[PDB]
Parts: sequence; structure tokens; C-alpha cells
Amino acid sequence: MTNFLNGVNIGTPGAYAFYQTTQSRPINVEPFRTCYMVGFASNGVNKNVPTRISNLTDFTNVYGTSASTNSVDLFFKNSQGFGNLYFVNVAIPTRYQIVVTAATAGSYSVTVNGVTKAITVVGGATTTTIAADVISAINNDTVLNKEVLATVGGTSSTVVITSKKPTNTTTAAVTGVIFTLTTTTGTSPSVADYVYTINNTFDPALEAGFVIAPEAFSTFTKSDRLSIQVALENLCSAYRYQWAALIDSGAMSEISNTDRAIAEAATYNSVQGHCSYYYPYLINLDDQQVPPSAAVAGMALYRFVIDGFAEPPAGVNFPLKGVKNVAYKVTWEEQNVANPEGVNCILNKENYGIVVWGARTLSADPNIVFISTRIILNIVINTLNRGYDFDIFNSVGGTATVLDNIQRKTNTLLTTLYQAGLFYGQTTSEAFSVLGDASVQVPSLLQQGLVNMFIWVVPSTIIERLIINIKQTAIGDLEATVALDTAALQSSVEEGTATEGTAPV
Amino acid sequence: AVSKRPFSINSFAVNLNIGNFVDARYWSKCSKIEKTYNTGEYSDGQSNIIYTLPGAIKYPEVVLSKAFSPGDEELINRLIAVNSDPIAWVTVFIQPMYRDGYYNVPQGGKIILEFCTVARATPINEIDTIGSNAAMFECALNPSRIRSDGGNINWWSEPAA
Amino acid sequence: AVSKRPFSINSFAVNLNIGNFVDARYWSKCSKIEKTYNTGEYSDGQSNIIYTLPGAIKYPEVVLSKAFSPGDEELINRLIAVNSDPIAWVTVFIQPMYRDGYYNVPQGGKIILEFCTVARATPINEIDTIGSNAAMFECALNPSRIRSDGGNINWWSEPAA
Amino acid sequence: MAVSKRPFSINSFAVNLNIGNFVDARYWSKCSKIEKTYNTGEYSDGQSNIIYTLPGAIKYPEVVLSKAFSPGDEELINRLIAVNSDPIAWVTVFIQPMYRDGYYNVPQGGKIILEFCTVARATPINEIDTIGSNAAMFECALNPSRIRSDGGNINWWSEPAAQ
Amino acid sequence: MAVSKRPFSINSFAVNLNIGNFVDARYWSKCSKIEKTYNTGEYSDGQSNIIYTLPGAIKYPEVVLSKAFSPGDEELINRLIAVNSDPIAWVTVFIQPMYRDGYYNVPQGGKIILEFCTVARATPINEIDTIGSNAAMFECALNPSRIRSDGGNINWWSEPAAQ
Repeated sequence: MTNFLNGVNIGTPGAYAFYQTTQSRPINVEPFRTCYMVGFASNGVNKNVPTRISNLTDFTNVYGTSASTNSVDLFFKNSQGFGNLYFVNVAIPTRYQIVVTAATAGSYSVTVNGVTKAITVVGGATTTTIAADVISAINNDTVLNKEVLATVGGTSSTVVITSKKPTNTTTAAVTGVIFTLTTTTGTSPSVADYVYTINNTFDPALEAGFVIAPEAFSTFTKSDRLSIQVALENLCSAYRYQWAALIDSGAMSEISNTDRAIAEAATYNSVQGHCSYYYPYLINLDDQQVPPSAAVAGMALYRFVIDGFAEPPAGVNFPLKGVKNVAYKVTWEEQNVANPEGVNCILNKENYGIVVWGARTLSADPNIVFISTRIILNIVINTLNRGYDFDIFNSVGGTATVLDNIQRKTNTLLTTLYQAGLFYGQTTSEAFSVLGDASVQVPSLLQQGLVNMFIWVVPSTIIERLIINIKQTAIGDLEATVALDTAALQSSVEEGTATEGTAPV
Repeated sequence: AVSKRPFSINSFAVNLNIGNFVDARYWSKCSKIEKTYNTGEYSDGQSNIIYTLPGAIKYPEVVLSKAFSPGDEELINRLIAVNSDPIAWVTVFIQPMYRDGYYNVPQGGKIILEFCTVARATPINEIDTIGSNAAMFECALNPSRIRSDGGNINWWSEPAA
Repeated sequence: AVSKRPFSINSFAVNLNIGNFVDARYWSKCSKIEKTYNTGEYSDGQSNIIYTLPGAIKYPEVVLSKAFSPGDEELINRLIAVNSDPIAWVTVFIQPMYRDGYYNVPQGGKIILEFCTVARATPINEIDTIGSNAAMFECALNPSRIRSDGGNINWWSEPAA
Repeated sequence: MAVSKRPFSINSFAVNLNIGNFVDARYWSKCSKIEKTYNTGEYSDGQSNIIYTLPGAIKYPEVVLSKAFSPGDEELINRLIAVNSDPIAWVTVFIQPMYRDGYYNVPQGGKIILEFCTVARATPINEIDTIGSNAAMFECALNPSRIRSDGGNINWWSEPAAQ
Repeated sequence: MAVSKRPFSINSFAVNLNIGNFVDARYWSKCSKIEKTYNTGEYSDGQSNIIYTLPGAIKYPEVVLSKAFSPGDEELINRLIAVNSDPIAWVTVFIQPMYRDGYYNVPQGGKIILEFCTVARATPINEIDTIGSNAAMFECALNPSRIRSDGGNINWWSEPAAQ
């Protein structure tokens, strides 16, 4: 980026020197080298807008103070300039609290975004009944029910109108003495605001990648954490995104041990394994316990570039930088119980450092146990979607050659992924298969604009547990013992009788 | 008694994928499609009979031809440049079908010659100012593998596993 | 959907530039225009499949022919002397056109074979005192590059980043 | 497991020379093989009758460059003839690997540099025959002393001795 | 880059001889390579184990001219046979490069002159075969001492040595 413009503001001809500043590494557009952090900053510059962040300095300059600063720093430290960070500032919706003082008879009206609702009060009315009538009128009005939500506040004589579209301007007014208006807005966002930002801010055209809400997971309670986990699961499993989410434990004071983390993960559900749970908070160099997600994601993106995109965010070869310790020491037996339940532990190995020793999802499906398989499937799907985006809104002439061309494009993209190494198989015929020609397209659906493609893939797997079976041999008989045992083992594997038996502990 | 008529020599549609671009053009002539085993000779010592040992598979060069028509400039400029990129390959799609006019009736997948390199590009077979034949664009490709997964027959499966 | 018909074998006009001389004579026959990749063989060690590696491009010899007619003496005397000057090159211009009689419809630029050397000049193909064929001037050229920069189609473009 | 890139062809290199203080811009079409040879000695451990090999006395063998003899090669002839006359002067050979189709070189990685080369043979004319048709070949034999790699994202040659 | 001036061919040279005090008008058809060979020794700088090459003992290798044995070559035979008899007599070889089409040579630059050559071998008849059809070859081997060039506007064999 820099190092090239040094001689631009010099008119004289000649040779000068400029001591070489740092150069940025441009990050390419591979569908899965981005991380989206959903956080809050009182400085609402980019409310509900995923904004690219160049570095922690840019984050501080733009958003100023924020509880996500530590997570951003960890992400950049672990990613080392690779991968992109997109921050989403949660927008706090406007709120209007109306207190109905009494049941005075008369004609009054309630205004919301210029839409007036006439309210009539007769003898026998009550504050609660008037509030309920106002709420019902607003919620059953065809215009307001979409813009705002009306509910009961802390008193039956109170009505709370919350903007259903936080960015849009919401205004309210009253025509009546009994109705007392007050403007309000939570100075901090809530779980509902986080849910709206998660469900209504990501354009499928956005680069696929990881999604993290470390601030929300560290701050919110159990119910709100479950709600946000459900929101992330729905986002990532939505047929338009197919992303991956990194779930964190609550505050360590709440999740003190591994059993509590296991219970929380068990409460969490991810049928297809789009969400992966991690637990120990990563105490950074400034000694702050920072939710794992960001650090893990940074390492993941870095690993994707170096090791490979089929490689899961784990390993001792790819540790965690920017941290010094773990907020809790997970024992081997705790991890033995936890890992099969979907808890990915982070451990302080000696001679290696801080290492993620887990690569499992929250799915109960044995086929998507490992997050590497989930990421491979997401990469395939998102690559195909980005490729087809250019094929959307294309006329289908007489030849019907567009379907053939789509099959061609699918073959090319899947061959590229094969070369990338995402599939198990020595050949593409072993790796993947496509079917999208006109033989599967129905004219009735084509009239509506629907094209169906069918794809089969064989994702690569990983090494999780390595078993060493070595025999102690007497002096002299090693060659014969090895010959006999190897013959037996090879024969059993060849004829498929190796598995027949009972698994020991 | 024949229940199903055999394929004619005109019973195949040929298409090309050159690098990261999909060509909309069709080819009217393609040469033989083969899997060749280079052979060695040996003996068991038990007899003077010569035995043949297969090895060193190769898929021989395939020559596609079509009528040189306008709109072929893009195809020329892509076939010339495909080899320049070591990442780029030429992929040939052959869909067998039963056609009367434009009423092709495909069945089964399509034979895919994958990882092919251009060895020859002949926009103009010849020029004869009083000739009458259609000018024939020609292209020679050196395929590296053959597969088929676009349909319901899969007539070129390898012994993979 | 037969719209634009393809080029016929007679759909090209051939002209020459011989050193600093621009010849107005036309040629009624030209051989195939090609870009050939001389190929080597290799293996990745992971299989016994032979792979083809392109390289050493060459544009094969092109043989032009026309009717030996009066006014060809200067053409002969220029083709003889081209090679004598190490800085003189033959340049071949092929204009594709939809010709019907003398009515031409040129479209696109002209394919130019640049820096061609004369390998053979045959004013008289043969003599037969009772023959009836027209005597044919022939000339073989070794080109070194193909381009196109007239018109609006740029038939031939080299990757040049 | 995956076939991603084609290999380098034998035509996939560009060769340039630095003759003393002169940066000669002429290119060489042919270069001989490039090696790091180990002269070997035989020894035994006394505990068996197997002959072992002991590497030593590294040598980078002669490299023969060749090109077509064209006008403008007079400077090349004179510079190569005169380089050895100066004990401070020696020839550097730059080999840039690349994936060129025509004039469309796409170099990747740095350049293999044969450093500190001495001329051993300069042949402006390989042969003369009034009936021959081949191109006259300029030939030049060089004895390199070291090999390194410079420039580019990929370092091709790095020696360990000093860490 | 752009090939502007087509390189020299192996038929692009004309060879003449000056045998002692005699200027021979006969033209030769073939000639072997022209070289400046450097004999070489090996050494080490001690502070490493690489074998370094030291040039020395310049030598211009033997050059074999050949032509078609035709009548009128008897004077050439006698002159070449008798030249070495005089310790003062020398043989000079003149090589003029040129781009000859037919008899249309266009010389450029001076001529490479092999100065102070001694005859090492004179073979008027390469062999005899009453069934043979090849032209009988006159061969002459010469050992030159110096190389220069003085008769044109290029001077492509300038050594820094002579006086």
C-alpha cells in the first residue's frame, strides 16, 4: 500500500531513500476468510452496518470506547494481517413510554410516525383498559404493527412503544391529557436489539465466514445467551448464508467449571453443526479475560491461509498469540467427558503455548461432528452461490444452454475446490458429482424462474485420536513376529473384519 | 431383435470450458476417445511365448473441428491464451443424445475430458479463392483424465475404490 | 436458428508486403494458419498417466499459390531478394470477407503474419506442352508471429498481461 | 492428491549476464545443467565390510551458455574476452524462472544467481560451412563459485553453513 | 526484444589465407570453432571448502579449414607444405562475416584475423573411393597464436594485450 507513493510529491529528478515503512497484506476474496463481530459502541457511526476494520487503531478511531476492543485486538494479533474483520454496531431502538393517568371520559388520539389513532374513553373505563385498548389499536393497525411494537411496561397503566426498525426515525405524539408521553432509549443495547441485528443486517452477498458476539456472551445472562445462540444458529443455518458461528461461555464467574460449560452447551442446539462452542476465556497480555471466539477466529483465518481451508481452527502447530494464560485449567478427564458433548477446550500446553484442543461442533449428527467438515460444506455452498450470482437474472433462450453453462461453471468451481484439497478422493470422480442439466428442470418452475441443481461431495476428514499399538519382542524373533502380525492385520483390514468386536475403554 | 437402436456417429454434443470461462459454442466433429496402455514384452521363462504387460496409461490427442463462423474470435483468443496460465485447463464435455433435428434426447451423464492442454489451434484449415467447402476451425487437446458424472448412466467410471 | 452463415474457404483475401515494397497482387490459395505447441512428456510420480507439457511455440510454414501471370516478374524478383537483406521481412495480410463475385463484405481486422522469411519460390509448378492446367506460382513462408489490428474484431491476440 | 500447477518447462527460464561492471542486456537461449556436486571419499566404520560415502570439496560444475550470434554481440565478445584480465572482475549469471507462452513471461519467485563466475571458454563461432543452414551459435563456458537466490517471493537456493 | 537484425548463419563467413609472403586467392568452405580457451587450476581460500577456479595459460585451439579439392590447388598444397620450413614465415587466416544471399555478400565490420598460425596438418585428399560420390576434401589444420580485427567498422576481437 505505502512504500510506493514516497516519490510522488517530489518534482525534482533524482535518487532518494525513504527507509521502508510497513506494507499491508491484501486479503483475497475467498468465501471463508472473514469474521463478523456483533458488538456495541455508544458512538453509533455504523449502526447495523457491517464495516470493515483495518486494524485496532482504526477500530478505536471510528468506534472509540467499546467492550469489544479486547476481542478486536486478539483477532488482529492472531490473524496477523490475514483475513478481514467486519464490525456490526448494534442499534438501540427508540422507545416511547405513555402513562395513562386516569380514565377521564372523552376523545383522545395517539400519534406514531404521523399515523393518528383516535381513542375514546367512556364511563367505567380504567387506566389498564385504556392502555390495553391503545396497545391493541396500534398492534392491529396495518401500518404501525410493522414499524413499532406496543406492549405493557412496568405498570398496567403504562404502554411502551418500541421501534421495530431501529435505524428508521420513530416519532410519537399524544392528543389528550390522560396520556403523558416520555421519550426513552436504553443507553445500552438489549438481547432483542442483538437478535434484530443478527437476523436483519447480513446481506447474503457478504463474504461467508465466522460470526462472533463476545461482548454479548460475556455480559448477558443465561436466557439472553440462549436467545442469542438461537439467533446465530438460525442465521448460520439459513439456506441463504450457510456460515459458521463460534459460541462462548458466559462470564467465568457464572461458568466457573467444565460441568457448567457442558450444561450450557447441552442447552444449546445446532442440528447441522453450524455452531461450535469454546469455553476458557483467554486472559490476554493486559490480563483481561477475553471471550475465546475472536482469538480462535483470528487463528482460524491465519490457518486457512497457511495450513489450508480444510484444516480446522485447532492444533498445537497453530497456537494462540496475544494471550498468556487460560482463565481455567481443564483436566484430561473433564475434557474427555466434554469434547464428545461439543465443548472445544483451550489448554495451556507447556512447550507449545495456548492451543485449541477441540474441533467438534454441537451437532448430534455423526457426519458433521468436526467443524472442518462444516467449514468445507459452507465453502462449497458459498463458492457456488457467488458463482451463480452472476448467472441470476439471465434470459433462458431457445437453446436452454444456460443450464448447460451452469453445469459447466459448477464443474469448474468444484475442480478448483478439489485442487484446493477440500475433498477426500484421489480423483474428482471420487470427490464430487453434479446434476443440473435440463433433464431435472421442470418447465412449470422455469416459468416462475426456478432452477434446481443437485450436488454430491465427500468432505475431507481429520486426525483426532492416534492409537499406537506396539508389541514388545524378545531378542531374535522380531522379523517373524512382525511378518505374522502384519499378515493378520492386513488380512483383517482387507476383508473388513477389523471392526467386528467390542470397543474397550 | 433390437429393442434400442445404437448411437450414430452424429449422436454427440461437444462443448468446451477454457479456463474460468464457459464457451457457448458447439463443435461438430471430434476424433476418437481412448484409454491407451503402453505395452512391454516379457516371458515367464517357462515358455518362449511373448507376454504383454500393460502400463503407462495415456489418453491420446483429441482433435475437435467446427465451422469457422463469426463469434469465433473470442474462442480463438481464449484457446491461444489458455496454455499461458499454468493453472488453466481445457475441459471437454461430450453429451451423447438421440437427435432427429434439434430434438436431442440425452440419456446418461456426459463424458468429461478433464485437464486438457492445447497442442494446436487452426482457425483456418485452408484458403482457396475458388473453393466451396466451409472453413473448418480445428483444435487439438491432450486430455489427462476422463470421467462422467452429469447424468444417470456413468459410462466412464475408473476403478478408483 | 441459422443466421450468420460461416466463412467459406474462399472467404479470405491474401496480400503481401515484401520488404519496403507493397505488392498489389492477390493470392488465390493459402495453406493452414496455425499455432503449434511442441510437447514434452512428464509424470507427477503419483500415477502412471503420461502428461503433456506445451512449449516451444512455432507457426508452421504457409504455402501461398496464385496463377502465374504477366506482371509477376517483379513479384518473383522481390521474393528472390527478400532474404538477401537481413532486415527485410515478408508480411502476409489475410482479410476475412463474405465475398460474392467482386462484392466483398469485410468484417473484423486483417490477420497479419509478421516477420516471415522465404523458404521456397516456385514460379512454375510444372510444364506440360499438352497440359491444360493454369501454371501456378507458389511461395513458402516461415512466419514468426500472428496478430491483427485493422477492423473491429481482433481475430488474434496474444496474452500480453 | 491434487494436480494444481503444471511443471516448469525446459524453455521456462530467462538467462542474463553481468560481466564485470557492465550490465549486459543480451539474453541467452541455452544454458547447461546447474548443480551442487559433492566430491566423495570412501571409508569404513571397521564394524562391517560396507563401503560408505563421505561428502566433501563442494563444486559447482561448468555452465555452458549459448545463443544466436547476431550483430551487437561484439560488445559481448570483447567483454567476455576481457573480464578475466581484471582479478577483481567476475561474471554473474541471472536465471529467472517463468511460465512464458510467447512474449508473455509471468515470472514467479526470485532469480537463481550464479555468483563469482570466471570465463573458461568464449566461442563466437561454433562452426562455419557455406552449405550449412543452422544459426551460428555464440558459446561461453563459465565456472561459478557460488549460487544464491535474489528478489521475488520464492527463494530457490539457500546455503546453510552460517546461521 | 524485437528481432530487428536477423542473426548470422554458419554460412555467413568467408575465409581466406595468407601463407607467408604469398596472398592466396582461394576461398575455403569450412572452418572449425574460433575460441579463446583458458586453462584452469583449482584452489581454495582456506576459510571455506568450495573449489574455486583460477584461469591461466591462454590458448587459441587448433582450427581446421576445409574446402573442395579442385585444380589450381597444387600451388596451395606446396605453399602450405613449405611454409613451416621458414622459421620467419607465418599463416594468417582472414574471416569476413557477411550476409550472403547467393554471390550477394554484404560484409559488416572488420574481419577476424587469426595471426601467426603454424600448419599442423595438410590433407589434400580426405580419402579415395572409386564408388564414392562426395567431393574430395582439402583439409588444413592451423595453430593460431593471436586474434584481432582491423578492416572494418566493428572490431569485434579487441584484446587489451598486444603491441
